[PDB]
Amino acid sequence: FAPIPRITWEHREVHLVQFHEPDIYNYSALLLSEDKDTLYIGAREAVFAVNALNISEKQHEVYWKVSEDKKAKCAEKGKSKQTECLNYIRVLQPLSATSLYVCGTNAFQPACDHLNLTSFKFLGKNEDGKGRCPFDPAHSYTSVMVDGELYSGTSYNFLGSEPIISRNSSHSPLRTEYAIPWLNEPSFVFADVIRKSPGEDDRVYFFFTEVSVEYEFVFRVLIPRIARVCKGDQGGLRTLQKKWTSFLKARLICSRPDSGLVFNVLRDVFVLRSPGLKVPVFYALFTPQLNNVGLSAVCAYNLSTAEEVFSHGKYMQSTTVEQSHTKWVRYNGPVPKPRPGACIDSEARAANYTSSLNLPDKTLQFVKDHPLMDDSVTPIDNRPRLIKKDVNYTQIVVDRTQALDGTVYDVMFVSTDRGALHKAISLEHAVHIIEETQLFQDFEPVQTLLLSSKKGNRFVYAGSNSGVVQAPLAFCGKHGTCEDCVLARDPYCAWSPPTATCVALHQTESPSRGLIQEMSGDASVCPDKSKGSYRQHFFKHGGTAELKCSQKSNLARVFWKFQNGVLKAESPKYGLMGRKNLLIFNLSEGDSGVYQCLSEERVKNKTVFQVVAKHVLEVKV
Amino acid sequence: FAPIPRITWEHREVHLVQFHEPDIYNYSALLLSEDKDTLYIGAREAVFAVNALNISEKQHEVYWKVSEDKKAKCAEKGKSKQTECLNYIRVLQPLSATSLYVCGTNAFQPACDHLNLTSFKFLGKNEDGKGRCPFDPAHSYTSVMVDGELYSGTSYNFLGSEPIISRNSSHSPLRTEYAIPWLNEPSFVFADVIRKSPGEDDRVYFFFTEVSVEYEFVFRVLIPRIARVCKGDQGGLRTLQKKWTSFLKARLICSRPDSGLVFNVLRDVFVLRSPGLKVPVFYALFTPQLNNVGLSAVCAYNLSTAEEVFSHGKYMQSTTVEQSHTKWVRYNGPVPKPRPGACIDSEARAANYTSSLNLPDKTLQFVKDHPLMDDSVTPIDNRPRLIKKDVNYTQIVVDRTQALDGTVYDVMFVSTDRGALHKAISLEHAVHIIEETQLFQDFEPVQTLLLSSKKGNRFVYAGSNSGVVQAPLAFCGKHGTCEDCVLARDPYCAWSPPTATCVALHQTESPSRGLIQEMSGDASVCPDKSKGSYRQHFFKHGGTAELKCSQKSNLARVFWKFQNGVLKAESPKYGLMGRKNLLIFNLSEGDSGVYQCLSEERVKNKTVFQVVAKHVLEVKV
Repeated sequence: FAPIPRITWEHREVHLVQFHEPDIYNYSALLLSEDKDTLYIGAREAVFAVNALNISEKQHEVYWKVSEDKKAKCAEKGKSKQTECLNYIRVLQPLSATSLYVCGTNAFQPACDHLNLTSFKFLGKNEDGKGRCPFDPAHSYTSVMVDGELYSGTSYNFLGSEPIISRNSSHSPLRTEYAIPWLNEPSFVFADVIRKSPGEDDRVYFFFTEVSVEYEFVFRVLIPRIARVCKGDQGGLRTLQKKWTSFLKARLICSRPDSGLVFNVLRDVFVLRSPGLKVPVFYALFTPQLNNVGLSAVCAYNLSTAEEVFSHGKYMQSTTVEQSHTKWVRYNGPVPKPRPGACIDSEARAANYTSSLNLPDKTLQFVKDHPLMDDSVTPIDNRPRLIKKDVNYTQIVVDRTQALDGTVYDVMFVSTDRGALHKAISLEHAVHIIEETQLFQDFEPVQTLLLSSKKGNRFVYAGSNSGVVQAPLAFCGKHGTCEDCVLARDPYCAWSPPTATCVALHQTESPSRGLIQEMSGDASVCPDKSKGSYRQHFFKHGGTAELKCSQKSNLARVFWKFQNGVLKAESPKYGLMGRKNLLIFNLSEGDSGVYQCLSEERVKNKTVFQVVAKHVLEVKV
Repeated sequence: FAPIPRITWEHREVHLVQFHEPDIYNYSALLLSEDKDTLYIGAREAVFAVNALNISEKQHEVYWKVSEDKKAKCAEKGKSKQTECLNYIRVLQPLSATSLYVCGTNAFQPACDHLNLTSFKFLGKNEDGKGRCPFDPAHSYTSVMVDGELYSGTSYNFLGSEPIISRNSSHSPLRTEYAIPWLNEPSFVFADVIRKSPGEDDRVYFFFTEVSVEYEFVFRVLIPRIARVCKGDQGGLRTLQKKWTSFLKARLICSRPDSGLVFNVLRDVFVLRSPGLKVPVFYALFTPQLNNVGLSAVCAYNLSTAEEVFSHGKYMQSTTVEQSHTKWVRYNGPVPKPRPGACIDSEARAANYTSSLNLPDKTLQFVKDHPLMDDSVTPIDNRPRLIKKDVNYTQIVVDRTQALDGTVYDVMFVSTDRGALHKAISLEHAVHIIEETQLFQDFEPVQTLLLSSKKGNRFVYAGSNSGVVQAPLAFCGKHGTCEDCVLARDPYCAWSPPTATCVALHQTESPSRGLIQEMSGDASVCPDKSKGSYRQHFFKHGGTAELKCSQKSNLARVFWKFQNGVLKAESPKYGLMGRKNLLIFNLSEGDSGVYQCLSEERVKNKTVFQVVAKHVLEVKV
């Protein structure tokens, strides 16, 4: 299991910009403008536009509240008139340069509109949102705007049942079959397009947790799924009419068998796209369904691993489906030539199959009956990237950054259900949790996370029920000396001797080749050896002394030394107010002397020692 | 989840009698004399007889070490000569008033002998213990002597690859089939007889955890089982020759579906009989196989619940789905003439079947292929009696006692893998862990737990690798005041006004109707509440004094009061020395007076206060 965060920043010690609007709650949707200078925030009954560099600066705001009349009809349906019968923004996507596509629960009457960015006024289309936005604010949903087409995953009705993954377009509107083999009580998590290159079609991936049809246990077992459809899908001609002919799904496994750890509940997914790396990586956040005392895990998957399963793996087959009971097993028979679930490609095309509409019924009937793959999509290295006890993580974003020495790091930012944010990097041999910051002082769970993209200073935006918080990717300035800046082992921070400050790389002006940084934690490379704080004390004989000492690291052991020896602070001679401060009770002349508060922190190969504080004590009389 | 132990007794504050022999280890088998007040202990290479009233007092001792010859012959087999190639006693059972049946691993060469109690010397019978005793001291095992016949559950061979439950009698020795459907890599936990009326046969029940064949998951899932055979079984004539004809098993479930908690690994079972109980109760201890960060649970089962399943439940059926892959489903077909797996009772006698040897082959073939029941044996109330976090419980014994007001409590004594004992009860829809005692100072896991049968002063004996410990059912004498005594909410303890002491309700000569006990924890009625701890303080001016405050409640919030009003141990004038003690810095004079230390505790719906310490100090000017 990962260690505890090395440093804990109280909301206080650090600078965090916050945004919220009196009497407006549930800031669950965030979207950066195309120019990246503005951040759009979808909340309950409102949408705001704020400076992406300082979200406390509100630029625009618009409301879309439910009429008292409509709120009346909604309460009649037996819903909370003060919580449920409101318009919770659920879709907030880019439509064009001048507008956004916005959908809200509209008091259990899903509706969509266009937000004119120029006037920042809703156009008032009030389109039906059934199928693209849920009815209930508690229901799960996901969606992704792909070439002007909204691909959605959510519940089709008021009860939250009738799960549906559909693309509603003017031309080819497709959807999933209302059948357990396709979707079995799924909880939607994420959806994104994997296009890149190339005549290769683009695929839209959907991620969710659903009840497994292939696993049996004491009670219903949940299982995470990675699924995808082809953007160019057109539905079948006689079969799968107006339904996907490319829908395939597979298990997404995050576990540690030797430990009997199984994280079968998917919480979030992030697609890491790197200009320098040819294949995107899916970072996924899981929690266990069984005996969850508070465990969380992060697994990373190579897209090519997922692609090989859908393109070359075996399908599962429902052998016997009735009272003898439906059993799902590996299908060993022959597979229809145009591979079921495949996107129309060179071969398919080089055989007259130009669109899904002319695919053979054999191929179409097969896919309609075998949407589940037999193989599991496994993580990179076949193990989780991070497993953490005593924390319920809710979201994850990953930033690829280069340390001073060129080494590239995939820094994971994961929030918690208590409003905090952990920053971690895998440091080959273990996971290093650089720090944790309390984003929300009310301890509201973090519901959504978003990395800033503008060229320049980088930030993370976190949304919760009480507001949005903007945080920098690092607090380098918080480290007052080279040893500390170096011991943080934070790829974003380096020491700048000329300025005598721990600086944030890439964006900094400091001595490029003169900056210091050691991802090994070997502060021995620093120029000076800070000797901590120095202070003289003059106390009244008999009285009691209290010597202050404290440091930021949670992984360092601090102790006192006096006259070349380690002080044993117990009683009634000593105290220890704050498990750091030394207390000396019967102040007699024997207590006169030099007291040192040292710290020992085991880093990579070597352990580092530091003088935190030095006190010269003189008891008078 | 249950709370933490309310009171914590150090190994030294309470008095525990201990027994151990120099150089003798692994005290895993305990047996109480049928008549005499003697406790027989089987360790590695030895068997002792000690005073059950004071186990540290040895009465007899006989040894059975393996010669250096076989020691090497065994070490020649790839086993460790100084630890594995020794004679671990595994069976210690009563044979007759003057004899004990004893079996030991005997350097990977199971052997059984008689122990003449009179002379307390072995008869050198050297019977082959293959099947009745394991080869490896690390292999699971269990057994019970029934009418002079040993029913054993363990491994049949050197490697422990072949599991077996058998009765190797002189006339009708029976064993289980060496087949997956019967036993699938089981780990044996417990075995006991359930005597039956008038005519009905006695059943011998077996408890073990095995790899489930009916469940399919990410990886192999374990499942606890309760199984039984009929004592009168004689095997089949032309089918199941020399094999049980009454072997049936079923899943033993301990879970709380509401929070996704499932404890599928069985650790121990205890049968609660008590004269005021027409039907025994099975208390079982479980831990989870999945995501186990240290979770334990106790579930109680009604014997009649299991009987219903075995006599009226549907069987499961193996189905060779596809090819080479078998799945287990519920069987709905017709069930053979006399019920497969039933004992020879009335319906069979009435059909002229007087022995398993007369059962129709159709019935015998069915039971051979259908040993698994389709229904689960579920706990009383369908939920655990206790679920505890951060603890790994190893053994359990239960004592049914009656409080002073007549209320009956099933007190659960559960040991931990760190050598401690917890005493817990079900109190007003919640679990109350009365206390925790460190039985073994070496923190050795408690391997076996035994509860002595009511005979005035009762005890619990715990055996570990390092020795055997004896503890009373309560430490009533450790509660100094009536308030302490009542607050403990221990059904064994009551306050004796006449003697001004907390006494064991059932061993005191103090008039019972005068005794004070309130399981609600309300100590209002207690006499002389001006507790006890009272201190006088002569303190110099400008000095610094620590005011000691002691209370045993791990659940209490203690605070201080000053001249009527509740003080705030807040700097710069105060400071509590690590939760408890109040320090008064710079002994001024307005600081002179009486200091009260109150302990606040929630005892039901009520919040109560107890003056834990009274301090009267005057700083001399």
